Amino acid sequence: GCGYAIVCF
Amino acid sequence: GCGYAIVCF
Amino acid sequence: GCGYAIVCF
Amino acid sequence: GCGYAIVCF
Amino acid sequence: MTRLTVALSGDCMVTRGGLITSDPAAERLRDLLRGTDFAVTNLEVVPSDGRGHPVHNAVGGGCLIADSAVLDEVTAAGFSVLGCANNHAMDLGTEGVLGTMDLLRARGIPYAGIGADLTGARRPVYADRPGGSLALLSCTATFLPGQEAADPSPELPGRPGLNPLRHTATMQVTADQMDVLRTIDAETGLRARRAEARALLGVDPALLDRLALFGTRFRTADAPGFTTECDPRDLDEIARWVGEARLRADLVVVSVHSHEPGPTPETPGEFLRVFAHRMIDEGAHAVVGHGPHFLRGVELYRNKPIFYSLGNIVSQIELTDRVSAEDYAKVTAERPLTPGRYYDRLSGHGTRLFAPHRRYWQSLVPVLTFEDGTLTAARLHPVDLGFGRPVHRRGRPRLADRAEAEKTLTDVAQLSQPYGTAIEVMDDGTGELALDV
Amino acid sequence: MTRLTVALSGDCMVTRGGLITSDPAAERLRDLLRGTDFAVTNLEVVPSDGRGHPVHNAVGGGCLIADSAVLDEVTAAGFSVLGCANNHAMDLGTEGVLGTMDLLRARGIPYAGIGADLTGARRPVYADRPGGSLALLSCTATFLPGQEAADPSPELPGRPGLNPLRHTATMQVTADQMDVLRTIDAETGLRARRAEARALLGVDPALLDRLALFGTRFRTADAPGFTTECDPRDLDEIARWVGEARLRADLVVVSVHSHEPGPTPETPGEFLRVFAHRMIDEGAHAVVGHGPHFLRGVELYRNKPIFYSLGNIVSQIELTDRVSAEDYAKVTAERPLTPGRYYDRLSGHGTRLFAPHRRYWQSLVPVLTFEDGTLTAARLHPVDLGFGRPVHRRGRPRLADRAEAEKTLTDVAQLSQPYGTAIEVMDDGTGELALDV
Amino acid sequence: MTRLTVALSGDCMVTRGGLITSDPAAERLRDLLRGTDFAVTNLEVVPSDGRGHPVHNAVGGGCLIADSAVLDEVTAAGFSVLGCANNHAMDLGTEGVLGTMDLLRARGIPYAGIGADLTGARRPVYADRPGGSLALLSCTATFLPGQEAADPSPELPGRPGLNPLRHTATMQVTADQMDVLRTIDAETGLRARRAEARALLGVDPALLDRLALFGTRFRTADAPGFTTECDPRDLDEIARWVGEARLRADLVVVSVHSHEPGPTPETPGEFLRVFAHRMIDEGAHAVVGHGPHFLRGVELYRNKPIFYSLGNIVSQIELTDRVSAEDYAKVTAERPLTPGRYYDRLSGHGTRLFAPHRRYWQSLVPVLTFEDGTLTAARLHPVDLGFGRPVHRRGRPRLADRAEAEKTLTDVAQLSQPYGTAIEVMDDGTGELALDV
Ligand SMILES: [Ca+2]
Ligand SMILES: [Ca+2]
Ligand SMILES: [Ca+2]
Repeated sequence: GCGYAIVCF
Repeated sequence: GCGYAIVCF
Repeated sequence: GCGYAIVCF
Repeated sequence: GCGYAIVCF
Repeated sequence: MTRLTVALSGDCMVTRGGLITSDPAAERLRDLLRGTDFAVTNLEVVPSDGRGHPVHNAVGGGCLIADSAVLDEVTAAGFSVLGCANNHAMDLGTEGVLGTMDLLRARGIPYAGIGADLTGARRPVYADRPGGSLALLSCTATFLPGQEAADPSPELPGRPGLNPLRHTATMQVTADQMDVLRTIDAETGLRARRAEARALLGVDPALLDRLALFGTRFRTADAPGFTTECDPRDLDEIARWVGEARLRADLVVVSVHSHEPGPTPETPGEFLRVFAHRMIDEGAHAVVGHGPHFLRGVELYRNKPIFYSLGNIVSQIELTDRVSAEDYAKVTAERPLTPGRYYDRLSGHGTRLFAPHRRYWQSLVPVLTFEDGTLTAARLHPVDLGFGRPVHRRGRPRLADRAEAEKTLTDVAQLSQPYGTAIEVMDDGTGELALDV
Repeated sequence: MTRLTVALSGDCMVTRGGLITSDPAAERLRDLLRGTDFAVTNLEVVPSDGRGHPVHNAVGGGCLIADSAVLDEVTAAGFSVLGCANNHAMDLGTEGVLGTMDLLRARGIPYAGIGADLTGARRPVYADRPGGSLALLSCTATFLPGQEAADPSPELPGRPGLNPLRHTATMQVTADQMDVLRTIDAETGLRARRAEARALLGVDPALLDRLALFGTRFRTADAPGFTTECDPRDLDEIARWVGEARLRADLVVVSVHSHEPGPTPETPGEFLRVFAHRMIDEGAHAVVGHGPHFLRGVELYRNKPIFYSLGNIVSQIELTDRVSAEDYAKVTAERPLTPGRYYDRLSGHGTRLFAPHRRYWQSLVPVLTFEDGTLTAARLHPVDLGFGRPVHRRGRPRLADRAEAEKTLTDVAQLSQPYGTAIEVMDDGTGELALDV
Repeated sequence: MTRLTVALSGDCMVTRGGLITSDPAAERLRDLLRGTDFAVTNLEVVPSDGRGHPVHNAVGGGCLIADSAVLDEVTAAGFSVLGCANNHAMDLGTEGVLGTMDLLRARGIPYAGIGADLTGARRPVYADRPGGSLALLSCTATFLPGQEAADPSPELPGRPGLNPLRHTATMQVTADQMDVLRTIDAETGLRARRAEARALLGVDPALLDRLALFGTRFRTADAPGFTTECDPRDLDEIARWVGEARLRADLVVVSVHSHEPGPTPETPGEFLRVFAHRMIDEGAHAVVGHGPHFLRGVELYRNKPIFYSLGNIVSQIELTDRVSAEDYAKVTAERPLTPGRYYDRLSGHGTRLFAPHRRYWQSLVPVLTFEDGTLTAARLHPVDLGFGRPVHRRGRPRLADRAEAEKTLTDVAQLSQPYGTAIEVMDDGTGELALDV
């Protein structure tokens, strides 16, 4: 659920 | 809730 | 339950 | 959760 | 291909055990009911283990509440699909109808007509057997306003209740009669007491050439008359669910509770006939009616039967052990009353209400045979409820003997004659409808 | 010897927090309420944590349900004794009124007018302070039939509900007008549809020279007219409990909810005046009325005050967050509605209902002083509810400024003039009744 | 007339007590928050007494669960209205978010962004004070698919969850680049594995000159590029509720959680800017953003402020005592790990993730002043989260000293320069936006 950013820490 | 019949026993 | 007044808002 | 088949009805 | 049998019946007002006596005519009624694929009746009683509170239902004849053990009598007798929308299902309020749903589901009894919200009350119930499926829908045109179920909103839940078939009555009056009504409205001061509602709403809610006075609709017509018409929302909504049930079962049965009389006590309300035609137009295979506690006519419409009233299949009102305080108050007494004494006084010691008249103690159990949706047979089994017997014995059903079955079949034929219905009669007093198929 | 002060107020329709704003005129209202021994208001809203189901109350203007946190706003503002019998306490049914009793008792708020049965709804509540005690009784003449509480029978429980003050209205008509009514009854076919009830009851329930047609009472009189009269059972029962409360408290206050109009919207129903006189005859020290949402006159009867209507002390109907599905259906919409949009459409975008008129946004808080049961002072504090302000701000109460307080005191004087009531006026716009003591 | 102050802040990732230390700069932050009418923060942690089960949220950095006692730290610090829609509110599933709602309501804390169904998650919450009311709406563009709440159907309940702001990303590619993509689709055999879906749906779901390959949208364009756009349903639905809140409160604040980066990490997604403009177009007085854990620019749009990211107001991820088994598995260990050791290994003993960079430990608390809905002041208070301090002390907020407050205010000015925003700077390092009013 974090398609292009890859990381959503 | 028994307008014209009056009685709905 | 509001016979002659019709409206009892 | 159905990557290449697309449909898993 | 598919061959299914359906037994129909009227009001099941059961309040005691031993519903099927050792009388061979009563055991043969159970054999008849058990031998069908589906047996439908209208549960005209609140089975209860104690949940809820009695509502004031003076107009319905008082509260009709019984030990939940009567449900075992209903199933053991052969009934297998229950219609619950009537003017007594809400006798214990919203909590009572939630308790009824719990009791029926714990016993595995399919039911329709009541629910936790309006949609649930409108839904069909699907009864599946090895031979096929039947969808039952149940509605009522007789109930206290507000008892209808309600659907939820985004912010509030629904309201448990019954599936309603509302209707309006309009009085047709001459123009000169209309002028006197408005004159009475103005001259008594009644019109003056609506002055506040005129300011708040911006209109006089009594001027619609319609007119609404005394909580009744009046319309100018060339000759006086009386009209009834179904609520368009209820008619379209019930018809919508009938079309849904048609896709998911072989047979669709619509059971409608209606006390309302036509021009004569034996004729149904005009709105009820429009309702029944619409149900068959939408795909129903049968319409079973009840309410009046006596029989009404039978109509064949597009080769499907309409039973406007099957009366009572069980009648034990006077044997109930649960009488509410408001019910007790309707009988003036110099000492506190026991239930049986209360009912004796209410009927004037048996000289009024239902006991004196035979029409309230004859019944009919139709058994319909369908083959791939086509009606191929409609047998008629007259039922005797014991007119003139002691109060503790009358009301239990048994197959009527030859002589009384013949008189009941004659009544049904006479009540159905205005609809063009013909009946063949067997030597034992049972009969069957003449079909066009 | 004993000196006690009582603040009275009308409908408390609170649905939001921050009831007392930072306006100094609003904080002074709280100071006034907190400074009395007892402060009475009518809880015209169902506080709820979720228990119950919405009832159909279209005639009452829809459901009036709020977060139970509004009860903290009521007590923090200074109100200390709550009357709950009105036409909205049953908006969530029997389960809702049981939830209200639970919420009030958990917060230690004394209340009257509702109960788990009829006796509990009729009982007074006793509020004790170091200076003395006040007994509050609360009843309502406006409610949906069936919402009244019921007492238990030997076999069934009671029914939770409100304390009722029922009443009947009779239309007086000339003999020639009566003949046309019976003619309409016969010629429309209406009389024919009562044929079954005639056989079951033994009488025609429409012939009482009384007469009951269209659910309304008609009587032959020399001139047309309109009468109202209290139900004798309710009048005698409420009076019975008033005499009981007189023995167990210094002050007895009767709070009665009544929307019913007299010949004019500002006059009370004739039955309500008979009720109020009876309450003082039985020993009540004050009768506080509410319902119409505007002010009515004040009467001094046997040196005790009758406030026929104190209007609204809090008016936040249009800010409720809980709108039922049946309420939503009264507004035809091309898309699902949010609560605020629903209320905007219902009032025609503010052009009708209560918003356009100033009478619905002025109020009055009387403060009565008693010395050993004798009324020694009756101060009048006009209250402003913010007419013409945005919907999210109007309805919160504050002590009216000098100019608007004077106009409100003039209204009260004019509305009370037919009863012979005189008012002294202070320089700030507050006043007090002229007493005979 | 009406004058109200609102404090805004970013992610509140609190997992320990003693949130406000004895440092005078930290106590002055509490004084600042307590001194406003409303103080808003984003609860970026699941407070829990044990209800629910951990979900797999590797992409969000693992589970963020804390003792429910941290809610007392949040309120004691001065925060009074909570936004809960983010990518961690569902860390304990549907049962966890129902437990959070229970905990917040038992403590009387107003919240928005989550609910038992979609409508409840979309609703504003109304916080009322003596000076006025604030409506808070809370949404999130970052969350695991399926975590959004769902509304009920006639037959099934809704689903508890968050208020979603969904969005789609489209890759613009040249026609020659598009031909290679379809070539790869055919030649790898990928197109062959959609043969069943082609027969069932009747179409190839990859041919829309759009195109959907590898779960990504591709479009032919003259030059390569990257676009984002809000889901029209979510944008219209959230805007609908904003217009509703505008009618029932003085101030409407929209809090949106969004990790998504623009062309640069410091710029917001293009869809987020369209969202914020729409919110103010619909009547919102402020849009507060969070997610990235660092600051983003500030934009003044139609004289209302948009804070695209206020970063972290509390940052105690590495101090959580509740690490799930799936979280532990992301660190290869020769022995079972304790939580602190797990976080030390996850960050490479402090050499990666958030600890090495100062942008993740500076924050900003704006304090807005409104007068009858018009922004009259927007003070900026830089906040220090203790960069370079031991792990058990960094993450607690305090008002930054003069030197570091100035550097933070410089960052904000540089990040806001592309929007034309200017800042006045005080001698203590605090500042305020230059307004057009
Ligand atoms: Ca019935
Ligand atoms: Ca009222
Ligand atoms: Ca986040």
